[PDB]
Amino acid sequence: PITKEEKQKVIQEFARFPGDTGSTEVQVALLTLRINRLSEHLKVHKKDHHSHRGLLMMVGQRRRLLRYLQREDPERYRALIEKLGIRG
Amino acid sequence: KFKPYTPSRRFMTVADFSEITKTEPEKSLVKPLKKTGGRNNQGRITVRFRGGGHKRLYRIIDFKRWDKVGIPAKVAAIEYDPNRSARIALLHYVDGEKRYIIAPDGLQVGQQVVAGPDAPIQVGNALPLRFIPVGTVVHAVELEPKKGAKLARAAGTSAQIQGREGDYVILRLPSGELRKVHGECYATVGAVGNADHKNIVLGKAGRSRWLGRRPHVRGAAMNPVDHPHGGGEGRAPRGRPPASPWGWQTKGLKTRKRRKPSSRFIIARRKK
Amino acid sequence: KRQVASGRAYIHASYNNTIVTITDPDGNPITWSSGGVIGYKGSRKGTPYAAQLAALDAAKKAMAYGMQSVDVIVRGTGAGREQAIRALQASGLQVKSIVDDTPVPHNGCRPKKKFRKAS
Amino acid sequence: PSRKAKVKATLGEFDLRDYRNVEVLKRFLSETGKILPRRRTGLSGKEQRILAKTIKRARILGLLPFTEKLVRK
Amino acid sequence: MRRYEVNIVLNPNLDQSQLALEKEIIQRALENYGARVEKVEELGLRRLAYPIAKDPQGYFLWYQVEMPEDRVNDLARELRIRDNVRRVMVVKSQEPFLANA
RNA sequence: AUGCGCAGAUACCGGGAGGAACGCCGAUGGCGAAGGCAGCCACCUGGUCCACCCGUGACGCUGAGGCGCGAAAGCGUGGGGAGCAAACCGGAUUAGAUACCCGGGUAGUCCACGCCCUAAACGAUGCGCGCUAGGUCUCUGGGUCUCCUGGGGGCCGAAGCUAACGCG
Repeated sequence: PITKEEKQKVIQEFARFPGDTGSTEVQVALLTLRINRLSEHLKVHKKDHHSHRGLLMMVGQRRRLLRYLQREDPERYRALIEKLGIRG
Repeated sequence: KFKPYTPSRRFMTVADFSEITKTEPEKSLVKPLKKTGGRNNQGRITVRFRGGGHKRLYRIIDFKRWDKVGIPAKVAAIEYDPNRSARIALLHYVDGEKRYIIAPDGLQVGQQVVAGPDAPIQVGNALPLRFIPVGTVVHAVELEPKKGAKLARAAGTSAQIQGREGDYVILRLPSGELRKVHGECYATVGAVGNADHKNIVLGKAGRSRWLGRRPHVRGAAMNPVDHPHGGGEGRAPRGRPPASPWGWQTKGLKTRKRRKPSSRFIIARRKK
Repeated sequence: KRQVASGRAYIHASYNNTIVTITDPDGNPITWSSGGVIGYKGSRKGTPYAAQLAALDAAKKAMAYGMQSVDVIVRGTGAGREQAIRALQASGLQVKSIVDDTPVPHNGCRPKKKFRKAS
Repeated sequence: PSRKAKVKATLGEFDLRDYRNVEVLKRFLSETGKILPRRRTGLSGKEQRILAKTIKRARILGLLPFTEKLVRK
Repeated sequence: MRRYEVNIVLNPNLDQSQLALEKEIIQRALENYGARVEKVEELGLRRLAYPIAKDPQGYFLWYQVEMPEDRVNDLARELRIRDNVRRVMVVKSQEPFLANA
């Protein structure tokens, strides 16, 4: 489940600069990761509509933030796109 | 090696409502098996309607375990035969030889199970009643020891263990009744393998039924020259009679039949 | 007769008929009485009155066997379970200890309209 | 609230984090092994809650009647 | 792997070599799953406040330990297995809360 | 009445089976977009409250449309029915009684996967923010915790709002 450690490690791989204790980068890393192992679970289950739901809202959130990502700058952004994989 | 029930062809003209089933072992049976004559005609006089055939394999299956009462066996795997209401497992006995046996609740290829003098009450092994953990399930079960697996609850998921008394344990049998068998006798552990089958749907009758092998039945079939009942007209007769000089369909058959009182009670009925 | 000085006295009661019975020390019984045992019918049999009476009987018989000492078993409640139990201590014939059961449910089977009106 | 018995002061420093507390636990049993209430443990929401939970754990595996033939009545 | 306390009660009418074979089964099983003790305890045989196992007493074993989280369920089943396991109970390893201080 | 019992019941004792439910605790109490959600245990999970002020850098509020979500009833196949139980059958009724009562018993009620979205769907009151006495109680996070503070629930409650309640 939620492995804090490795977590921070990637918050790291991403946060271009070691001083990103909360940045678009991370909103990204995080919502992503979560979204994914979470969802995978969703699959082998089929009925937890409540949490499915939340997950929903969440994914929204993340994507939208990215929205802004583009808004100001999608450049570095597309790089992100890249690094990650999502939206292809 | 289980099997799909539901697959149904679709609108391939009136071939409508045709239910498929597919055991996955799909292998063609093995070494131990002859074939049956073309009975329907028999003792050379001829008898009982329907009857027709359609292709030809024909079985030999194990009905008796006390004959190795122990050599673990591992599911050779699944498969079946042009007979039986609920597939089989060709099983492998650790000693080399194998045997076509039941096919209780969805067990598992390679699974080890066996039976005899104390078998683990795990659906799959079999045991002398007595090892009956009262409240459990089996089938195949046989009263009068040695008289082989007597009461082969076909796809008959039905041997419900219901208490004991004397040298006989009580059982709830398909039918909706409770008989008794002296404990030393035996039961295949667990339950059957098929039922949905029982629900299977088949297309253009002629086609299906016949394929089944069976042709027909046609009552008070006009010209009641015989056909017990009336005919030579529309109207359904009255008397209240059936084919070959019959008693309708609401009368006994049993008797002293020392058989009867001897065990079982519940008397013959259900109520779904 | 079996005779065993002490046993149990079961007092169980409805609210239009009640019942009592003599049981050995372990659990079987020998004799009893009740609402309609008391030359009674319909209601009435549900009177602390009858209660008293059948109690009575349970008693005379009670002595009638090698017993009289007893623990009281409580089952449900009777419309006059008291006049009943009091008739009990009354004939004495021994008025020992008392057990509490009237074995509660725990929620597992909706009743009949009667106590369904009890949402 | 009614006061002539009470129990919050029967035992001091008690770890609710248990089950094998035959004794202390017992200290809320009353007769038909009920669960002697706020009405007696005078133990905050936090309390009736967790304390309860273990009460539970306790009947659970066992060793405590979670009700019982009452002798007296 | 996390740690939970293994509280489990096993038949009373036991004995010697039996205590042996099934408790050890306990063992190697545990390990096979991912168990490995931290607190090897138990308080011996004891009675209860309600005749379970058709008995008024039995044997109770408690060992708290490390294991592969989820496996819990699994071994658990593996345990109840052995008939006699009158009660198979595992709990997440916490322990703090001083009430009345 | 009734229906069930001397072919012994109704009560008491012991044992068997199974379905459902889940007492006290447990609350005028809690979590949830809503619906609604509870014996404990464990697996995986989501909303969400407080404090350091550490990160980013306004990316945010709204939501026609759609998209997923959910009472109970009922349908679909495959399980299952201990009890309860429209329907049905009785018995009691009045003048009538198809219903209010007592005696019965199906479907359904329950599980899986699929399907209906249904509404006094309620606080009959859309959501998002910020401005205007206090008093009281209760649960919950932080503290110099006679209390204070963030959050959360009922209650009293100036101004004020309304045709009037009553909101507050």
